[PDB]
Amino acid sequence: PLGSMSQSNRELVVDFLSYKLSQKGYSWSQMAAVKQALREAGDEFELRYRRAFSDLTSQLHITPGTAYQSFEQVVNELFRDGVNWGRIVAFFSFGGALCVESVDKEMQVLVSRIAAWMATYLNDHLEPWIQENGGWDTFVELYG
Amino acid sequence: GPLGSMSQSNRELVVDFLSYKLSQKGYSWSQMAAVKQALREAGDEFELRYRRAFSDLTSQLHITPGTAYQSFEQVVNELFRDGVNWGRIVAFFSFGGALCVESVDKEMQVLVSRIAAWMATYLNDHLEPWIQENGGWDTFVELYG
Ligand SMILES: O=C(Nc1nc2ccccc2s1)c1cccc2c1CN(c1nc(C(=O)O)c(CCCOc3ccc(-n4ncc5cncnc54)cc3)s1)CC2
Ligand SMILES: O=C(Nc1nc2ccccc2s1)c1cccc2c1CN(c1nc(C(=O)O)c(CCCOc3ccc(-n4ncc5cncnc54)cc3)s1)CC2
Repeated sequence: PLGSMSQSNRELVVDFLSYKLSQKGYSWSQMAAVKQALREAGDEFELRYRRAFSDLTSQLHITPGTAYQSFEQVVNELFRDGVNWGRIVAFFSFGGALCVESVDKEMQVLVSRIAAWMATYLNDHLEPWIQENGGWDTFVELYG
Repeated sequence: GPLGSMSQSNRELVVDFLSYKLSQKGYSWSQMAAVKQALREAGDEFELRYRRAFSDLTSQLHITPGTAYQSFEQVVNELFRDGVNWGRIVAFFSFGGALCVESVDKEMQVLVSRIAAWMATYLNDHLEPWIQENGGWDTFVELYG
């Protein structure tokens, strides 16, 4: 495709510059700052806290037959006692784990399905809370 | 804002987060996944051990809000005056990174977007032909990854 080099060079430059900015405590953009805080929070969640909780991947046991309804019910369990930032981090980590598991099990088509599930769940179930509780900028202040 | 206004941002978070988690397990959301990581690591190594040996290109550019691509190109050409190799391309990226940091330091944050565009332009005009004849970025990854 004619515009394929534009997209990949942009991607490369922005990634490198965003990385160098972050190393000095700066951000390419406010969205870059949220992405970075969420990446790091996911890492911290996985390193220290995932172990404490019921394994959501065991509750979903994802297969090529799994639809959003099943994902939603399992994620509803995560937020059964309410939403907070930590549980939102767990939600992202869960989606990440599902994608890795899928590729591991040679079900790569599920990665696109899972991404679509996450966006829909964010939209339908989490955006009201995120907005009511100070938005992603507040997450960055707390978890960055 | 009205419900629905956060959709695009939240979608970006999903794509970024999943790409990150996949990359940690050696999988690639994007085709550029290996290249990005290799370039990050190379930039770090250049800055830690090799930058010190060379003429400071940020001093040669002394970037201001009035700086235009021409001045940037003149300074980067100095880097490649004696030819292109991968190490000097890493130095080019490191130089762009340092310019962005300096711009933010000096409250000229507007230059960051400008620098990114300059780097794309320089890459396209001067380096991309060399990169393609020297095995492409895939070859960079095997050499510097
Ligand atoms: O999570 C669950 N199950 C998972 N199964 C998998 C499987 C695969 C992958 C992921 C998961 S998650 C689960 C399942 C069923 C029910 C419930 C859960 C999770 N609940 C949780 N409550 C809380 C809570 O504080 O109230 C959770 C958050 C724990 C704390 O976190 C973090 C803490 C700190 C950070 N930080 N970083 C950077 C940083 C900087 N400063 C300060 N804190 C920081 C990040 C995460 S989480 C309760 C309900
Ligand atoms: O660079 C210059 N000036 C800078 N000023 C700033 C200011 C701010 C920020 C950045 C810079 S850079 C400069 C200025 C004027 C003229 C010239 C230069 C730079 N020249 C250079 N020649 C060479 C060369 O080997 O031939 C350069 C590369 C040096 C070595 O590298 C690396 C070496 C190793 C790695 N690696 N990692 C990981 C890794 C894994 N495997 C193998 N190598 C690896 C990365 C970079 S670089 C010569 C001309």
